[PDB]
Amino acid sequence: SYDRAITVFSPDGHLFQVEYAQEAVKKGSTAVGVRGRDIVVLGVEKKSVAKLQDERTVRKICALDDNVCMAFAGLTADARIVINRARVECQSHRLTVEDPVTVEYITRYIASLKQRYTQSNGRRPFGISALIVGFDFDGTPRLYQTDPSGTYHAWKANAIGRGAKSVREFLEKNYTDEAIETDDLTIKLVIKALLEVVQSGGKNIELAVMRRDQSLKILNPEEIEKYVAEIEKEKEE
Amino acid sequence: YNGGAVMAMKGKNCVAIAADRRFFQKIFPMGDRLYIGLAGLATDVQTVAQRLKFRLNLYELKEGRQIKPYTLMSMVANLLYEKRFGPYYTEPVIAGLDPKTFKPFICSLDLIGCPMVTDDFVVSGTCAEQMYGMCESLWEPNMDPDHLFETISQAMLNAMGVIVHIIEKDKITTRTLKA
Amino acid sequence: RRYDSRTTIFSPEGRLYQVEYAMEAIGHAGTCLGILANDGVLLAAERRNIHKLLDEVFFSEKIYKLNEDMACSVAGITSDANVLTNELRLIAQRYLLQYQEPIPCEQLVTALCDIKQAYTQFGGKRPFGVSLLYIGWDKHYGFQLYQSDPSGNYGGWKATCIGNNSAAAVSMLKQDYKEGEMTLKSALALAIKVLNKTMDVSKLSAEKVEIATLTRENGKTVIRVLKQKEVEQLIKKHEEEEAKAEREK
Amino acid sequence: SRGSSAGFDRHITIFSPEGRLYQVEYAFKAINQGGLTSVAVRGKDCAVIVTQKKVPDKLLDSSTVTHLFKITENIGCVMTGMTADSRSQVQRARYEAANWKYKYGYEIPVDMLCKRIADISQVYTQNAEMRPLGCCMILIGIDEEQGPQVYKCDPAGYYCGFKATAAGVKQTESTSFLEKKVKKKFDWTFEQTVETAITCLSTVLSIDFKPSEIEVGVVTVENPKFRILTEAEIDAHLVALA
Amino acid sequence: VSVYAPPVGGFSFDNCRRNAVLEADFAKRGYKLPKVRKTGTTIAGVVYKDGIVLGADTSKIHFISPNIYCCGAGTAADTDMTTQLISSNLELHSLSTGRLPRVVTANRMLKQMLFRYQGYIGAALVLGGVDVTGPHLYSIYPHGSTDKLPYVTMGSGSLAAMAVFEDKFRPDMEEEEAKNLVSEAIAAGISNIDLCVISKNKLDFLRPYTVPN
Amino acid sequence: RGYSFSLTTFSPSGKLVQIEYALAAVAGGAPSVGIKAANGVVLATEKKQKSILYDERSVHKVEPITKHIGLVYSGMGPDYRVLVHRARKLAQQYYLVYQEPIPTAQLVQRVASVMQEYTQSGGVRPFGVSLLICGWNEGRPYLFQSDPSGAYFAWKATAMGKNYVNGKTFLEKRYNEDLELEDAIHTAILTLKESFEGQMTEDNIEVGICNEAGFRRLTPTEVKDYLAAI
Amino acid sequence: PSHPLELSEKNFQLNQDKMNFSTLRNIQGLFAPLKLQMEFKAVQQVQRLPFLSSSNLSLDVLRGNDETIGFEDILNDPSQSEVMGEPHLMVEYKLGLL
Repeated sequence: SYDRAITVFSPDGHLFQVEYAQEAVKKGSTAVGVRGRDIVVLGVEKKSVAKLQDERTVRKICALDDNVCMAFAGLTADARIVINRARVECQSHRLTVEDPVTVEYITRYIASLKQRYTQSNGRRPFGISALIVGFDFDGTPRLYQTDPSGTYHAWKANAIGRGAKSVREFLEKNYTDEAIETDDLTIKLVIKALLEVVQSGGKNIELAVMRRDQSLKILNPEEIEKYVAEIEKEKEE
Repeated sequence: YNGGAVMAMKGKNCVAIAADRRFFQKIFPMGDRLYIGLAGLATDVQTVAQRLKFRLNLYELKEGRQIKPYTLMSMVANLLYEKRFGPYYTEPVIAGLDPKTFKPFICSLDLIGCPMVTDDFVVSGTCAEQMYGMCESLWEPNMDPDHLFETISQAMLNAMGVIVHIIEKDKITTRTLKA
Repeated sequence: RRYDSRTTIFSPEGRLYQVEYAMEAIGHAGTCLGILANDGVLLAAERRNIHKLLDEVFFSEKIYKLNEDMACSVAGITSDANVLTNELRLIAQRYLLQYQEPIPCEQLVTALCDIKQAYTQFGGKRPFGVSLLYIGWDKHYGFQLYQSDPSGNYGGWKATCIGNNSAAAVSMLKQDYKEGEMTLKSALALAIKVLNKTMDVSKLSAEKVEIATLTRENGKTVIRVLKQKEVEQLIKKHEEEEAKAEREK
Repeated sequence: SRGSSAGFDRHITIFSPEGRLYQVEYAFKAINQGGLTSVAVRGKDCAVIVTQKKVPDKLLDSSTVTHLFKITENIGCVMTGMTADSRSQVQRARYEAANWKYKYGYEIPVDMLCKRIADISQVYTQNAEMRPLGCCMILIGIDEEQGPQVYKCDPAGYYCGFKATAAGVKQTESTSFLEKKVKKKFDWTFEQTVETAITCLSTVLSIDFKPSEIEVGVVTVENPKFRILTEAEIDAHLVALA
Repeated sequence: VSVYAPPVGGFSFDNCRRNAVLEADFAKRGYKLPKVRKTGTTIAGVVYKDGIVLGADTSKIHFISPNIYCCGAGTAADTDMTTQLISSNLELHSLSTGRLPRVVTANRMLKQMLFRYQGYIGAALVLGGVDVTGPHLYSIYPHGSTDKLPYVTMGSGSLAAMAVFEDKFRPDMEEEEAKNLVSEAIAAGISNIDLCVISKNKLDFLRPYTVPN
Repeated sequence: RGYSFSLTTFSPSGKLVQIEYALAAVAGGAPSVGIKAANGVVLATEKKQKSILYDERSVHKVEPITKHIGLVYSGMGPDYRVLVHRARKLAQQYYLVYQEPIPTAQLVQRVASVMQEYTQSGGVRPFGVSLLICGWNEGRPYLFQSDPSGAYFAWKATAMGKNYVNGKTFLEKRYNEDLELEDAIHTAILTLKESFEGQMTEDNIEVGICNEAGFRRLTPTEVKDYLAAI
Repeated sequence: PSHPLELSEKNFQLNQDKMNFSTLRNIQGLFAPLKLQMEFKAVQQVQRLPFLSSSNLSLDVLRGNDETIGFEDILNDPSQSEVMGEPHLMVEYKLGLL
């Protein structure tokens, strides 16, 4: 018991409803983020590609501002509200202070918004988790993660959704200072991490790339196929 | 600041509405055979014209039928009477044909929306007294569209070009005129 | 079950049973169909209020006009559908007043889906048991077709179906839909065939089906509801073509 | 606050499989808790209300025990059911009559007062916080263009106008007796109406009355003011009847 | 308030400051602005034996109920709006009650509604009707004051008409004599003359109320 | 059974049971019929106060809304009264705003919108009534019905209340489109007589009609004359 | 402020309620305004979410405004509002979280 209300403590100090809200996250598509030397890369698995579906309306990578982008895993309808709120808050803070917003600032805002909904029995938490990545004003790449409970952390490489255990196990041993030397190497590392849990070739991969003083760019299927072919050739060699 | 001058005259199965031009919009269409003219402050004219379309579109979507000139008059009067203590500076003029009967209708309102339905002609602006005598002198009943156009053009000219809309059962004629 | 009493409780495996039940409520309604073509969009529905003593007023019973460029069709609870359609019209008029330009279809759908999602998160409220299909045209992407769920989810399709026998209709459309080479006539023929194979009636009749079409002519969008004569002609053509195909064996 | 109680007869806002409101039905059985019966009869130019007086303890001050109330100078009332609920409803009726007079500039009619009370009572049956009152109201008055009036409202929010009605424990027997009498005749003088009411109560209860066991209140066309009879007048009527 | 608060209906006070600046600015630059329509012609009323006679010159005689009529002077829009609102309220009251309304109810409604707005709605009214009690005549002022009198006059030719009444008014007259007196008093102030006659013999207070055409 | 007590709870099959129970409450009321003729509409119902101790001009079940609109109900009277008052206020508001009498369809839509709200919030109860509304607009008659859930339909002829399936069966075979008002009244009274459970009199039924002249409630003398005629 | 009538028109129901409560307390006692306030709160606690228009039927019946039409009912229709905020923000504002 002790799990039928949001604000009831277990006899050993557990809030079980907030923990159940993470089982929804653990059932979404895999998302991987890697922080490079002068580049940041995101990647999301594509699941159940219907024949009569439009792919433009089911994208899981969004641009919060000119230098911040995000990927999510969990309930699809809950992410839209958070994305819109963050988009509005970025411009509000730009009005308040002239300088562009900070990745840590927007992550803290998102975390506080998520935490606000775990305080009363009249509302339910957000069943999503996010990977916020971007560049700072000075030019230092950053990467963050947010939990449904309202906690955030800073990472060098991470994964969410199903298969996160295996993807993180792969990344812990394949993430060195040599694999992040170049943008091509970082993209290859992200694709290799995705390919561990994704079958049916590289046709179920969505990639996003952001560089310094540039905007978010989404790679083409032809470019993804070229990278996959290069990786396969190198592995065969 | 000059304001403007809007006029409307009634003929035989046809109506005419006219406004002056110098060489902002003052006449807006509200239907297939329904027009409204406004004179006064430009900001208030634009605000009223934009707020009337909101209500008209919602009404036509919910009701499922074309609006009548009398109902448009009532809606304009309600919209003007709200904000009675600080008013818009507009003087609407309405002219059009009945969508199902094809009967002429002209009307005039004041600052806060007191209607006035007239059988022969209506005049709005800051020179109503100057144009009232001309309208009374040059108007005769049962006028063909060409005669109506000529007499309304003369009435506008005897008191800087004009624009005249002639509304018929099956056509609308727009003519820009200069003295 | 101890986890399906309200919308504000999670199951141990992370599910929302009240939302699932609301989505299950849609399967009791009539069939609604939508097809996207090269020069128009289509909407076909099934009449459920069939009775000798019922009267015929309004223009349609399941197809509504939202603005000059969009139309929708509902399946579920009529009382909730009325509120949803009124809110859609209000949102479209508000955008038109704000920007002096018509609202895009995806923006309208997202605006309604936010409202639909807000009712599944705050306690003491019952989610809407309605699904909708949207058709329209805009200057950014052209002809479009969307769908919505009681949970607040939407997506863009080329051909889809909601209501009774939705799975069978979707399977048939997927099997016999061509992408990139469809016209309005072929779309109408496919819709007639799918409706005939979907409705559990031995012989299809023109008094239990309504069809609407959207197209562009001379820089204007035209939305019209087909007549019983045209529906009868389409049904007769389909029947004679089926007889010909059977005989040529 | 507390929350609703599960069951088909334990909350006010829950329907049963046959569409009945058992909590509303249970409020009609609280009227019989007191154990008294009321009778109201309308005459040609008068209206009479008769109720039952019971003082069991000898230490009570009998001057403070009553069930006849004065709402307005021209409107009388009799209450059956729970005492505190009856008194609270009398206070609310007085407040509503004052509001009507202030807003409209003339005195409220009996039917309008009854309709307002019933409208207030209807709200309590649709919200999950309030509860219905276990009492029923009967009002009499004189209309300047219509004549005598007799009205009654129920805990469910239903009201109607009658020629003769009853409430309490023996309501059905009183109704049958009054139906027979009205079928036989309906045009009565002032003396015949009060005798009819007293005879109805005596016959139904199978009892011979003393002037200290009943209460009588009347209105008349000649004297529209509500009046409460005294023991001497009640005894005179009883002696004339016997 | 805030953008996060729900909207409410009623009057709007958004253009007050801008108009306050603009009117003075145009005054000290020499330009004209639109104004409001006003009426100030003579209106009168007389209580005769069994009814009310209302007169006005040229319609300015408004409709309140099948037994009550009104006349107004001042801003036309204000009189129209007040009359329409009071007529709708009285129709609702009659539908709820089932009998024809009373003159005192209309007088009280008009008094309270005119007093609520502190005289910013300019409407002076003459009210008359016939009840189950009898004929009554009132006079209401824009600030919310009322007088119950046997004869009243308002408008431009008030002095002459009041003199005519004070010279030639007697109680318990006839219909023709009252009409002639009202017409003479109206003409003493100056078009044509419009008369409204409410009679007790043409009203039935016993039948149930029905919505008039 | 666990989903039979709450109003805001969906059944695992996707059903709302309290609305069904409100409809069951409606189905247990007094019978009422309505027939749309070629030039008018007739509404009939059976009285509740079947006694000599009832004042005739005190409470009525057939009420007018505007000069051209009237309605009858089947269910709970207290719930009917407040809806009648709200409908009257809405009609007056529409007339004040648009300077034109309200059409029947708009009034039905507004009343249904009011009724729908009480089926989606906790701590309240749905209305236990169903309404029949008749009107005359643009030279043609109308007839509508409204459920406790907030849904409305347009009918040519219908019955509701106690024993309404057999009433609809009778109406199906006894109805003709090109029918006058008097024969429509006869058919309505016969349909009501089918399941009266008693002996009809001009003092325990109510009849109202609507035509070009407007809505009007019939007097007992006319009802007695019609009953004698049939 | 801008007009003498703005503040008076904004706060009218509150002043009317205060006057009625004071008169009732002076005439009858402390219990009647208490009961009236509790009924008002109970019937007002149930309604639609703030971004949709409600009807307020029971509250109007309790207050007595079910047979009266004012200028708030025919001018500037709140149901057909020309501006509206986001649903979640409005709901959070009503709860006092903002």
